[PDB]
Amino acid sequence: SGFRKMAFPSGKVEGCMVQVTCGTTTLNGLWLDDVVYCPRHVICTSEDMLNPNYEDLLIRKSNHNFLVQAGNVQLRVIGHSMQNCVLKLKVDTANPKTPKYKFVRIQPGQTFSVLACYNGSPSGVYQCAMRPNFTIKGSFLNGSCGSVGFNIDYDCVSFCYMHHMELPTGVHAGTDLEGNFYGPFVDRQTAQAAGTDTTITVNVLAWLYAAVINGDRWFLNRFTTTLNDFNLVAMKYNYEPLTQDHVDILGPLSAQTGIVVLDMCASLKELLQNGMNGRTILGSALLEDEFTPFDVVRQCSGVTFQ
Amino acid sequence: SGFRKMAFPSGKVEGCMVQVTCGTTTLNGLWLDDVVYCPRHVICTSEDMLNPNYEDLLIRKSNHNFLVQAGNVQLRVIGHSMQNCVLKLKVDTANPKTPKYKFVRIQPGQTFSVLACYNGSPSGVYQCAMRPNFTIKGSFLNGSCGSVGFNIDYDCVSFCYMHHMELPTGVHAGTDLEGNFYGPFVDRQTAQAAGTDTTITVNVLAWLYAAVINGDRWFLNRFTTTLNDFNLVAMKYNYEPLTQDHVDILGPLSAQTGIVVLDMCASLKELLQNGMNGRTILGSALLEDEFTPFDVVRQCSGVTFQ
Repeated sequence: SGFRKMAFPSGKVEGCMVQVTCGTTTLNGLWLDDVVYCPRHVICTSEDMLNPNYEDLLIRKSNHNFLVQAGNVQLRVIGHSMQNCVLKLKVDTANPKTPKYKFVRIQPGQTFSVLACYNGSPSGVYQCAMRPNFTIKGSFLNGSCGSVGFNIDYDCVSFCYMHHMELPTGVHAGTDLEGNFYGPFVDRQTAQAAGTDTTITVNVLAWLYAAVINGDRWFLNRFTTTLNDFNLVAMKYNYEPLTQDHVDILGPLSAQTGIVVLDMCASLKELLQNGMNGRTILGSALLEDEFTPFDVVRQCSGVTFQ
Repeated sequence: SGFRKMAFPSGKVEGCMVQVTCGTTTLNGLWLDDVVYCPRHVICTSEDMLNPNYEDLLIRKSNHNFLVQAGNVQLRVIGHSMQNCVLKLKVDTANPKTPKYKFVRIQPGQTFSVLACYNGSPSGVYQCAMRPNFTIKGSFLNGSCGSVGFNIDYDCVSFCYMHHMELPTGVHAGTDLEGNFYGPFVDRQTAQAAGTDTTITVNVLAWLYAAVINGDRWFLNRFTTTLNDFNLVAMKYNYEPLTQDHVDILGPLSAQTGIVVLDMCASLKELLQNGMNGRTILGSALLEDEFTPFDVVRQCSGVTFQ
């Protein structure tokens, strides 16, 4: 019993993190087999980041300008290439600690764990969510670029995110491991508008189910609602519209707790309209939206990995 | 920038977790050199846990009743012994993945990371704090006993906690790795009163400093206070009394932000007396007390390990 914002065991990913240095810029890279992945702005200086011609900047470099550090191992660089916004450095040694992995482009509202790294050394591990506006609300100090987000399914690591940028608003943007940014952001130091961020409604509902499972009882009322009627209250408070697909996502949690999904929607409607009156739900005074329904089922069942 | 409840990289500890089976009970053990550490109630059945004579139960066992599983490695057990509330199983093979480690008895208000495990397989990683009443508010489903809490200082793992028990109130109790319980709890299935839990005042203040560092501005007022006058408001709201030692703990954070510690105390006094008016502080609508001042300095400086 009890419910925590729990991140994946980062051991599999710790063994892949390296240090990539190009000229006078040092960030993190990811070492999978004989390829190192890292943000392409490692080739930029501070002045370059305002309007960088990444192609032109890359011709000025050859393989021997990239110094890759895995602890104290020297990786020789035998080839380099740009794929969208990431660099792929061919190294002559396959990583002996490479786990089975996938590259996955995640959808908004999904969650993943972040291994914050600096100079190739792991610092901390925390969970976050891909906000509906494709940003993430993490902790990324100077030198954290190249840190990766991931999920684990038993023995396989699913890499979904690599950090690139701190927006001038304080939120964080990055790419998948094919180099494509999530959202409209570009690896350039300019004004970048982040769209309106809505609350992930299906995640809040799943977190309400985890509270009922763990004894938080007080917010279930005697009301019910319809999909279109709850969706009316949704846009009022900038919540994501609930679809039938979201209802079926919550199917298993509805089965165990015996509370119909639309009845849980009525409890959410009353929480949005009436506030929380100073009470808490799983140690929280807000409505939490960083738990996917798959996250709730995992913690409430003891699913492990390896 | 940004501030997260961040746990240590659990790779060093993942390589020490094993599965310990005695009769029909299966929990987790910790494999350091040629010794496996695990809770002593692995030798109990469900009926035994109400009034177990652990000594008498241990004579009925010999070395070949303990089946230790590290992934698919079979560890032979060549000796067993009780130290307080933990079992020490001598195995004939030293763990090749043993990091440098210490056993540490932590003080209340300190924080550590928890690697939740089931049947010897890591499930998740999260940070928590030793509450002033020596409980912890974690997530421990059935089969999580033996999971350990730890801190990392560069290359050395400081083991401080191993989980033993879920109280009938839903909170969690356990021991240090010498087998001594934190608090008055006993590995027995009975009514166990948990004392009044106060809020860790020095941790809330340090979390207020991290908010100022990261732009949360609104709660700093034009008031100041004294130690005894703030301590008056402390016991009203069940906060820990602040001592001069706590003030000096916050010294470095007072130096960087330029806000005197007692001025931050005045801001806390106004937050306790006036509520929060519906605003947030680092994405939180309550006053967070699970961040030690050493935790704040780490995240705000980029301290890494290995």
